[PDB]
Amino acid sequence: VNVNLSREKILNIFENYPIVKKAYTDNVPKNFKEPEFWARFFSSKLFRK
Amino acid sequence: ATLHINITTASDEVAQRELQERQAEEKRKQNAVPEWHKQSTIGKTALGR
Amino acid sequence: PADFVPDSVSGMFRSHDFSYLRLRPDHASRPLWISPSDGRIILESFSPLAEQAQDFLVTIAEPISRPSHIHEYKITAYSLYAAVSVGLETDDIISVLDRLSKVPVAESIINFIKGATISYGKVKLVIKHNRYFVETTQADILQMLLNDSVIGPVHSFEIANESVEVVKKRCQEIDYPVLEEYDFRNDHRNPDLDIDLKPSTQIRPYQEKSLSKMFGNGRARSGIIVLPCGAGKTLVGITAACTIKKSVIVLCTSSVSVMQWRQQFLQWCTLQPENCAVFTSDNKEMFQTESGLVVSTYSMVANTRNRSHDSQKVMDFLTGREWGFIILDEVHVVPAAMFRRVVSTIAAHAKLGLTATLVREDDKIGDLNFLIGPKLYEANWMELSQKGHIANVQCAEVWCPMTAEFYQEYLRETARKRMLLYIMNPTKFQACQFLIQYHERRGDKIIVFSDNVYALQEYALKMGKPFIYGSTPQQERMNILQNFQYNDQINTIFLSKVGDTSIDLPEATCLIQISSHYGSRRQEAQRLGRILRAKRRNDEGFNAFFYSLVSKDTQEMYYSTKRQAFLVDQGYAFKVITHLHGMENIPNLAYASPRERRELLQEVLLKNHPLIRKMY
Amino acid sequence: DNIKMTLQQIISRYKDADIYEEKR
Amino acid sequence: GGYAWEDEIKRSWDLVKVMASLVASIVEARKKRTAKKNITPYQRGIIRSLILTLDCSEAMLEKDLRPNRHAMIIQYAIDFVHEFFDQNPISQMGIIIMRNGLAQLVSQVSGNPQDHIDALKSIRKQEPKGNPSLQNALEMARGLLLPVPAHCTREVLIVFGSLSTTDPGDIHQTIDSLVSEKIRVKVLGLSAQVAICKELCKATNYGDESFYKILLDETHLKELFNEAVTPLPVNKINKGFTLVKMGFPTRIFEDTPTFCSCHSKLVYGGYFCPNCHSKVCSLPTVCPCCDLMLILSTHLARSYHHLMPLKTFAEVPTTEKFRSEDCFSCQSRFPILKNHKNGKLLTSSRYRCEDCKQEFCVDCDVFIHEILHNCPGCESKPV
Ligand SMILES: [Zn+2]
Ligand SMILES: [Zn+2]
Ligand SMILES: [Zn+2]
Ligand SMILES: [Zn+2]
Repeated sequence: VNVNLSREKILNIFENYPIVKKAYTDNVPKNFKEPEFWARFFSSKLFRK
Repeated sequence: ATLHINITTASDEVAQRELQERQAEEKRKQNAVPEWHKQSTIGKTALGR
Repeated sequence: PADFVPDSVSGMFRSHDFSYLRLRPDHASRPLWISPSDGRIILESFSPLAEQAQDFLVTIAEPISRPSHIHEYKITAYSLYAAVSVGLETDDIISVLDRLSKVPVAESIINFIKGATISYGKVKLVIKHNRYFVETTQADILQMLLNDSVIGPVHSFEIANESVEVVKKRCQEIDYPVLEEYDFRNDHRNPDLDIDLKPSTQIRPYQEKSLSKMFGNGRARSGIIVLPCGAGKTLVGITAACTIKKSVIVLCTSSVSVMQWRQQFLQWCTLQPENCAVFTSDNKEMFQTESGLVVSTYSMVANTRNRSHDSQKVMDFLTGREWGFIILDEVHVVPAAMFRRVVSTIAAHAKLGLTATLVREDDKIGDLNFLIGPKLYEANWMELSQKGHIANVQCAEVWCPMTAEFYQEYLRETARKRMLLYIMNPTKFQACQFLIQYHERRGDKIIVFSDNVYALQEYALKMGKPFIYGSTPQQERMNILQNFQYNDQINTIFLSKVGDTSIDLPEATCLIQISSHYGSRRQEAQRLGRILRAKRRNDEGFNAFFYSLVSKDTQEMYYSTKRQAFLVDQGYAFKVITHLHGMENIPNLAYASPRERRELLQEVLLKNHPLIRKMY
Repeated sequence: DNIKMTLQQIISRYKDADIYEEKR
Repeated sequence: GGYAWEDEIKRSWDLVKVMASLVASIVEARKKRTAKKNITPYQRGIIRSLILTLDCSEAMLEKDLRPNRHAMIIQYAIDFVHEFFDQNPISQMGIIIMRNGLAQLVSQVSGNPQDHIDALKSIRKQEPKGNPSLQNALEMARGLLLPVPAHCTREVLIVFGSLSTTDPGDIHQTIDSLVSEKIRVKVLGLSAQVAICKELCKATNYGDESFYKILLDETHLKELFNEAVTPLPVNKINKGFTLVKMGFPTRIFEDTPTFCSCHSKLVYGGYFCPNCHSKVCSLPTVCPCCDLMLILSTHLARSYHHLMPLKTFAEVPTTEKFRSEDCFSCQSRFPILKNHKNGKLLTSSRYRCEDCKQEFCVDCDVFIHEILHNCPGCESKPV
């Protein structure tokens, strides 16, 4: 299954959901890359909540 | 089972929208009326080898 | 005549110039023309008050033809019979004919209406414990029944069970027509059934219209309802069984139709399998309940051959059980010699004749009024095609020019060998090959019909395609069937006369007709009903395809004109094709060389004591 | 079954990351 | 207690149940003209700056208007631009669409009909999509109407067929800004009465709720356009009573093509500016040398007629003695049009004018009142 992400959708996720941007700030530039981060989030329960 | 994501940087959306429209015209051509149904075959030459 | 002088141009009408009928001033709102010569009704669909006119005429008349603009209807005896059975009196009908027609209704038309409509419902046929009684409300009709006295020992007399059709035709040729109307509401001798439609089942408006034609006044009326294949005539049978709620027997042409109909009862209506039963060769066990249901084949009942004791006991049970309803599926085979007797051997109150092809080469299709009853409902093929109920087929006629050597040998040949020659011309080979090649690239499932075994085998070995003729094994006819259904590598099946009748086949959107069984007007619509069930119907821009590949300057046009006469009576248009775009640039060529064509020509020409037991 | 679910998920993520790096 | 089939036949033939036909239509004509009997010269916005806001959304894909909403609105907007430039030439027009959540200005504000028609036919090709936002469109209109002078009226038209707006900020602040900037708003919705559009039309147009209009059928939409071409009457408290400096250029005639001051292209014709002797292509346009509103007499001529609205022609009573057998402006014989001998004389087709006492027929009335703007009876009077 494939989901298509646009940059505007990423910005809407950041503005509408500060928890995702909060994880993005201390997760992406430090440990793992952005597509890995988004796949982890999409496989996580926080996305479901 | 598996999760695959696709991230666009707001610069490649034209590619898959072009893919969508060429798929649409491809299925339109595949569901199109054939040329001998929409046109009269009387005046043209007879069928052969 | 209404004091109208004949004109110099009126001499070319054989007493059919109806200009003496005076034009009404408010004729613009009147959509009808009434011919006093034969009762033919001319209906315009574009005029105002069009839907009132069309449903009024389908209540009172048989549609001769229904094209787009002007519709043709026939005022007959049986349409008036059905109208007055469902509750339409004479003077009301005459008044609305006068109101809805431009020309005034002539005296001959009113005389015909009053003569046909009156004296109806006088004689009535009832069944009392598997014994036929004709009942008359007036006593002197018994005395008028003095010529064909077949009496066997309120105003009633018993009839012999095998002479009931003779009594019906005798009553039809006299002005007192026979009536049968099962009042299941007032019937208490036969136990009712708990059969009812499942709440998940949806019914279409034309099926409801057909049932309202059948179940009009308040009684179950015996008659014929014809619907397209895929329109759900089986659903109409299920719903009629659920409406009558009496014991129902179903006669089918094939055992596969028997099991399919049993599946339809088990799926669409709330009928338990203990209330459903099968009479076949393998299956003869029946319901033990006081009233149930059985599905069987026509030659269960009408076979005169030496049968099993089990089948003997079964048909004794069927004769000894009084039935309230029979569903005679594919009623066009009922006027056959054995199959006529099944309505007399099986005493059933209501007889519904369900079919899709109400046409025969002989004239016995007209006798189904005596066998079943008046014609109830005609389904408009174009109306169901445009609203997405049956498929939009493109009927076509591919003209194959007859080759020189083949025609030269063809002009001195005998008739059976004439068919054997003109079926195997190479131009039809090339046309069929190109059509298969093109429509296979369209993602179209193709069923190619050819009745001759040699023809289908030759084409299938020429193109490397599967073929199913009569003596193929049944497991092969299932494996190849599922490969045509699901394996997209196989999209072409060459099929015999076996495919014309009821055998289960996958859905196809293109059909090719190589050979044919003369001008047999039933076969073409049976073939077309296979394509009419196409699943791509709801897609916009979809067009199913039908091809009748004919050989030019040979008997094919005679036969095919007889074949398409029925279809153009139904309204389908066969666009003629004399040229295919692709012969000049086809990749693979079948019989392109003169030597290969000549080889095919000669091929068709050459076609036609306990110890001494070990001793022997 | 559990370890294959975990490894297929993490290597699908890593392959998506590698594809995204290769495209950029 | 039975099934639907086992009841009765529909009896559709008996369903149809069956000189004073003149009055049945002409009293409807009196009722239609009853709403139009009130007329007085309203001071209206003569120098106009209209912003046509276009919905370009998934709601424009709805199959209620033929063939979609999008094509009919874009072609009716082409028609609207053409007729409005034919009736209000001195105005300056900007076209904007609302597509994909951002207000896309498709053409700058200008006095050229052809460029706006080109923009409309360019947008005609594209597919309407996205969630429309009003507040973006009103903020863009606020931006583009900022260089509009005080004499020129700031006007905005919206065709908002959607029912919900998803705005980035508070739309009420934008409404207050538009009211503070004296920008009058008329909204032409297509589906229902959206409350924010109702409040916008009420607040921006000084408490008037009659500027939010919803169509009923195909023809009423063109009715909305062709009474939307009219100049809106200004309120009494509006004081923009200024003098506007503009000149009258003369049509230069030369067999040598010369560079026009607007386009730097070779045009044989031109209009030399009276202030600075600069040629332009089209009129009415501003002079792009000294910022002078170059005009013709025809452009103000097109706008005189709003300032002199003709009083409605009053149809004479049938009982009173008719002045003449024929009409005044076309001398068609007035039809006797007697219903019957007992039906007597009704609907006398003579339309009197109150300033001149001259009778006119129905065709003369419906010609003099919108195509002409003078009464020939008022002119034959030797005053
Ligand atoms: Zn220029
Ligand atoms: Zn200047
Ligand atoms: Zn006039
Ligand atoms: Zn006047």
